[PDB]
Amino acid sequence: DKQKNGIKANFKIRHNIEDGGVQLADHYQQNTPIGDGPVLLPDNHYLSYQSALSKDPNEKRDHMVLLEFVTAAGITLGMD
Amino acid sequence: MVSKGEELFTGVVPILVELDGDVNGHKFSVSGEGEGDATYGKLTLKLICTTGKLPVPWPTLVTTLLQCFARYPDHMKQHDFFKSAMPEGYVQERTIFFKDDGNYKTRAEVKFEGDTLVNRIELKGIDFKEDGNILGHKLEYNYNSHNVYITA
Repeated sequence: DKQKNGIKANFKIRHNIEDGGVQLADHYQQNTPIGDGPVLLPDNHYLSYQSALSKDPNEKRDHMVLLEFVTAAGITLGMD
Repeated sequence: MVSKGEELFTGVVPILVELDGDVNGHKFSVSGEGEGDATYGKLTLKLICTTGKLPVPWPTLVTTLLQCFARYPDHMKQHDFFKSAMPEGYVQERTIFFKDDGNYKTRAEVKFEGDTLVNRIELKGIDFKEDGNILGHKLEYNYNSHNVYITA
């Protein structure tokens, strides 16, 4: 039921460990519309993510400034 | 052009994020605002832990804390589930398995509330090691790039 009229995604995050090494986080995802209406059901593809974490130098609370850049890809035009 | 929901993302959209979390009994809340620009595939958020000190590293929450703002260029517009579900929106659920540590489970509703795109989330984490990389805060404050593979 959690991907009904929807999608699923799978991916692996690489978190860098202080002083070397990588902590892996394996993600499994399901999306389903909140409404009951028609939606676009895509062919297989991927979202290319890039992210940058910063701090507001004027902010004293525990916080994160997050930038993400995200572009869909992996479906070609024409034949294959 | 392809869905009506797509129309909602042709300019800069304001965003609100609200998260309630509980990891190994360590409860916290995060609240955020900023904006998204699907034309460029870009979003920016400032996210504050409103309960004081975040008990997990900020990087571990990045994926939890808006794939409707992905740039879907050209023919990709025919495959853009996220925007077509708007403005009523969608539920996004995950399990996130940290290798050799605990896991997060999340449920978020991503929808328009007036002219603001809202991401309202709950998170529960269990089985974390008290001095593993998460609860022991041994992750660098940075992030790398990744591909999120979508299938229907």
